[PDB]
Amino acid sequence: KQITQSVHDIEGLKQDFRLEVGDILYRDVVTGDVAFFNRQPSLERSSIGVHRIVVLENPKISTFQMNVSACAWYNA
Amino acid sequence: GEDSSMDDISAYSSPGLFGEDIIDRLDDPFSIEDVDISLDVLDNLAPQ
Amino acid sequence: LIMDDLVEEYVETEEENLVEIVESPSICEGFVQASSQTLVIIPDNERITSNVLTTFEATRLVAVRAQQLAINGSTMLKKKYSSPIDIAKQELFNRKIPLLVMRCIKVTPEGQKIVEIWNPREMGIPLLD
Repeated sequence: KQITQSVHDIEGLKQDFRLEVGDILYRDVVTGDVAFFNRQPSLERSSIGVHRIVVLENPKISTFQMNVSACAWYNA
Repeated sequence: GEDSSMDDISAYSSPGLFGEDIIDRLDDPFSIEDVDISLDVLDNLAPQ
Repeated sequence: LIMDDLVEEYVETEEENLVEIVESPSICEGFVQASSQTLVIIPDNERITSNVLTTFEATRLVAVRAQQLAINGSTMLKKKYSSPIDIAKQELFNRKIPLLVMRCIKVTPEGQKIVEIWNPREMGIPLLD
């Protein structure tokens, strides 16, 4: 809240009902967002790259999934 | 001669290697000192 | 009492072979403050740097414009967009970005900063795609 210069958790904003211009909203990552993807050791220039996020909605998956041809960037 | 009261406790640990007394200044060729890789991701160094 | 976990010891073994009377005044020496520089803008016909924006410079322009659109809201895009990144990118592509690229090539000891101010709206735009 720029008007208060404070950060509010989302449980206590029932009275807000709206956001004012100048507010900063911290929203969940969605498909299409850019993410930095890095393998250690970061030896080459391609060791850190930006990928378009594809959020996997299956709660049973906890890995980072990438195309196999992408592994040549990270030597992974 | 027969006393052990101030026996040097270092000589109690019998030598394990040959040149234990030689201070060597060459760095260990297997250390990860100059490789800034995290401990958990040390599996990324594994072969295949 | 076996302590163990010693703090070791650290050794440095090398040498850094870095190859009128006088007294103490307080004004001749010192002066940590640097002399204020004067900005010399090279004339538009004497500029010898590339007239095409580098990917670095184009990215910096877009990022700066997108942040300023995050704090402000004014733009010149007829086609409205929902993201400041898109607005700044299209402003760069449509050649209506309100930013100038100052390329500094000198620091003269006389306190003279020689720069070339380049207009992104008249410059070539890299791929960025």
